Amino acid sequence: GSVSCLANALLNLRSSTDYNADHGVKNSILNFSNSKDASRFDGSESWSSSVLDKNQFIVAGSDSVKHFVAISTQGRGDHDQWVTSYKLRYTLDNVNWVEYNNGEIINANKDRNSIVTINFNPPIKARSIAIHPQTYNNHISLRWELYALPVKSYSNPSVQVGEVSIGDRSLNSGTGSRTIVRHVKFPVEFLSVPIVSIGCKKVDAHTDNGQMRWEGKSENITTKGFDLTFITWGNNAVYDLTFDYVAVEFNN
Amino acid sequence: GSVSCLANALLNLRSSTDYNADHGVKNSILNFSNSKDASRFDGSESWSSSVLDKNQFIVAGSDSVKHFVAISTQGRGDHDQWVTSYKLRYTLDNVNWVEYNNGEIINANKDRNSIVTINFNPPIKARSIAIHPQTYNNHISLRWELYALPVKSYSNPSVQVGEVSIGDRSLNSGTGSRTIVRHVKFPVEFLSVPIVSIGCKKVDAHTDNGQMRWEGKSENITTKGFDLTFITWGNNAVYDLTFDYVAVEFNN
Amino acid sequence: GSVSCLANALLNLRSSTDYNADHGVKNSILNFSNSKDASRFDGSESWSSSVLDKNQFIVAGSDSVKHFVAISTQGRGDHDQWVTSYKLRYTLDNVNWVEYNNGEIINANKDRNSIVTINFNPPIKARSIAIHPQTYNNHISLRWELYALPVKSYSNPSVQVGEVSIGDRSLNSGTGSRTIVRHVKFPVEFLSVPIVSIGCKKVDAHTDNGQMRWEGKSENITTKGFDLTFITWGNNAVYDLTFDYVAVEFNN
Ligand SMILES: CC(=O)N[C@@H]1[C@@H](O)[C@@H](O)[C@@H](CO)O[C@@H]1O
Ligand SMILES: CC(=O)N[C@@H]1[C@@H](O)[C@@H](O)[C@@H](CO)O[C@@H]1O
Ligand SMILES: CC(=O)N[C@@H]1[C@@H](O)[C@@H](O)[C@@H](CO)O[C@@H]1O
Ligand SMILES: [Ca+2]
Ligand SMILES: [Ca+2]
Ligand SMILES: [Ca+2]
Ligand SMILES: [Cl-]
Ligand SMILES: [Cl-]
Repeated sequence: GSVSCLANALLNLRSSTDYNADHGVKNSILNFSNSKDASRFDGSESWSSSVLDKNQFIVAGSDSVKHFVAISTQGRGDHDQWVTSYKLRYTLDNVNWVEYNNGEIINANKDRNSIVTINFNPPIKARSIAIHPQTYNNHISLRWELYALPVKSYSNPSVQVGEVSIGDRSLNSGTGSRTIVRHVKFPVEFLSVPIVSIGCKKVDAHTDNGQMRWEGKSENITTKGFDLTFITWGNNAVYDLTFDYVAVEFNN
Repeated sequence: GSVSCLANALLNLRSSTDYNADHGVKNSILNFSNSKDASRFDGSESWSSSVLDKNQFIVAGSDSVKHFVAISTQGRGDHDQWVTSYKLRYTLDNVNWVEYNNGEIINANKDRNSIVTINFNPPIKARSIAIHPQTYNNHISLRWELYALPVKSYSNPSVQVGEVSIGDRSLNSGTGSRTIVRHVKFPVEFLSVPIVSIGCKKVDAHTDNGQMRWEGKSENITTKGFDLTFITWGNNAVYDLTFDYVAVEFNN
Repeated sequence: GSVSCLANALLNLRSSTDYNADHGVKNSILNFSNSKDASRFDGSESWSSSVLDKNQFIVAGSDSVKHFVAISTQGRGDHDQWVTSYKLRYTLDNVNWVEYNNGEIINANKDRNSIVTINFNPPIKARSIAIHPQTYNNHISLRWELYALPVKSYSNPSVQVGEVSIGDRSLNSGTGSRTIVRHVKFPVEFLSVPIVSIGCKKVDAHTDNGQMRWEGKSENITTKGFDLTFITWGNNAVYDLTFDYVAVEFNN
C-alpha cells in the first residue's frame, strides 16, 4: 500500500544535464530494461549526466502535496556505472528548499542492479524533491523510484452551497408532528451523489407551554438536488426557519 | 466539450521501451507530423517500442481524478508500422490496477493515418491509464489521444473558517427591528471574493410573549472579510448569539 | 516569492516539432547549460523546432489552476539562434483557448544569453499556456521560465462530515451550568489535526422564565475524532440538540 510514483507516471522529471537524449530521465525508472541487442543502441538503462561533478541532480515534481515514505536507487543496467552516495533536497511551497536530515550524505549503490532503499520516518511532505549525486563509480548514472502514501478518500472534494427557508406559514399552526418539504436544486448537477450538511441561521417560532421544538434535515439527495424537510411537533407554531446548506461530493 | 489531454500537456507519459529517444512518447500525439525532409531524420511520427512482444505499453498519468470518455489511436505517419489491436488497464488509487472490460482486446489500426476511436460508456474514472499493444504491423508504433470531461466549476475549492458572536448586550433590549454588525477578517486574504456559509451554535435569548426571533446573515463579503449582521425584531431581548462560518473560494 | 515552474518540475511540456530529441523541450529551461566539450554533442542549450514557420510552439500544462505573473525567454546557449518575437495563448478549461492581450506580438530576444522578461498585470489564470514564436534569428530556438504565485495555505483542503445529538435526557433537568460530552469518531483518521465547524439543526428545549439557553462546541480535536460538548445554564431543561459538523484538514 505505497504508490510507485514514476511507474504510475505521477511526477514530471528534470535533470541538470544528460549525456544525451538517449541517456535522459525517461530511462531512469527502477528496473528499467530495454533490448539486449548489442548491435543497435536503444538508450542507456539509466539517466546519465553529461557533466561529472557534485552539482548534478534530477528534480521530480507535481502540484499535489505528497507524503514520500521511501526512495530506492539502482545503478545502470547495461554498463558499469552507478552512484555511490547522494544528498536529498525538497520543497513544500516551490520557493523554499530544505536539505533532508541536515544534508545527510546517503550511502547508495555498489553495482549495476542491487536496489538500495531508504525509508523516511516521518514521511517527507513535499511538492518537489531532488536527488543530488555526490560520488560515483565511472559515471553519474542511476535508476530510481519514489514511494508515496496513496491519496485519502476524503481529499479534493467538490462543494456547492445555498440557503433554504419555509418562506410561508405552512408550519405556523396545528397539533402533533407536522412537516413540509422544500426541494432544492443545486446550481450545477454533480457527477455523483453528494452529502448535504445543514445549519440554522433563522428562527421565528412560538414555544408550546415554554417548550421549543424545531428540526431540519436533508433527504432524498441526488446529483441534481435534495429535499430540506422542516419539522415541528407538539403544538409549536413555527412562523419561519432558514438553513445554509453545504453539499460535498467526494472521490470525483 | 471534451478535453484533449495530450494536446493540453495534462498527462505525464511513460513507455516500457523506446526504439530510441527519436521514437519516444514525446512523438506520440494524434496527428503528430514533422519535417518531410528525407535527408535529415527528426524523429518518428509515433512512439515506437524497442522490444517487440506483447508486454509493451505507454502509461499516462497525473494526480487528478479524470473521467476518460474516449481514446483515439493512429499508426505511424512516416513509415508502414501500426498497432492492430490492444488492451487497456487503469487505476484510480495508483495501487490497484484494473483491466478494461475484462481484458477486452480492442480492434485498432490498419494503416498509417486513419483514426480509430473507442468511446467509454460509463467514463473510465482513473488517475493513470495504460495502452497495451497486443498485435502490430511491422512494429509497435502508434499515435494517440485521450479525451476527458472538463473540470467542473465547483471542484478544488479553497476554504477558511472561524466563529463570530455578538459578545455584548447590543441586542438585549428595545423594540422593533434591531441589528448589529460584527466585521470579520479572514486569517488570510483570498484571491477572489468567496461565499460565506453560516450556522448557529449558541442561543442566549428571551422570548417575546412566547415568540422566539433571531437571524444571522453574512453580507459585504470581500477578499479580506465580511460582515455578520445579527438581527432581532418584535420585542425580543437577545443576550448573545454565536455562529461558525465557512468561507469558500471557487475556480482559483 | 514567485514560483519558477520549470525549475520545480511543475508543468508537462509539449512542442509542435523538435529538430531531434537532442533539441527537445527537456533542454529548454532558462539558463540551461551542459558540457562545453566541442568533440561530443550532448544536446542543444535550447528547445529547437524542426519546421521553420510561424506555426511552432511549446505548450506547458498541468491540472492545477495557475496564476502566471511573468515569463522570461532567452536564445540558445551554444549557437547563434534565438526567437525575436512571439505570441502567447492560454486556456483555463482546456477546451477554449484565449489569445493573450488580443494577440499581442511580444518583442523578445536579440542574442544567445540576455534574458527578456514580460510581467502579467493582472496574472494570467490558466491550466495550460503556449509560447508561439513569430520571428527568429537563424532558427526557432529558445530557453524560458514561467513564474506563478505560490499555492495558498488554504487550498485543496480535505473534508469529513457527520452529525451528533445528545440522544438522551442528560441535560433535561437541574440547575446552573450543566454540560455533557459526545465523543465523535471520524469515519477515516486524518494525517494531521483538522478544524471542526458545527451548526445546529434541531432544538427540543424548555425556556427558563422565557430565557432560552443552549450552546455547542467542538473540543479535544485529534486526527481520529473530537468531542461535541453540549451546554446549558440557568435553569433550562434541554430535551435534545443536534449538530451537523464539518471537519476540515489543511495543507496535506
Ligand atoms: C412525541 C412528543 O411530542 N415528544 C415531546 C418531546 O420531544 C419533548 O419536547 C417533551 C418536552 O416535555 O414533550 C414531549 O414528550
Ligand atoms: C414585522 C413583525 O414583527 N413580524 C412578526 C413575525 O415575524 C412573527 O414573529 C409573528 C409571530 O406572531 O409576529 C409578527 O407578525
Ligand atoms: C451566569 C448566567 O446564568 N448568566 C445568564 C445570562 O447568560 C443570560 O441568560 C441572562 C438573561 O437574563 O441571565 C443570566 O444572567
Ligand atoms: Ca539496450
Ligand atoms: Ca520527418
Ligand atoms: Ca554541449
Ligand atoms: Cl417561552
Ligand atoms: Cl432557538
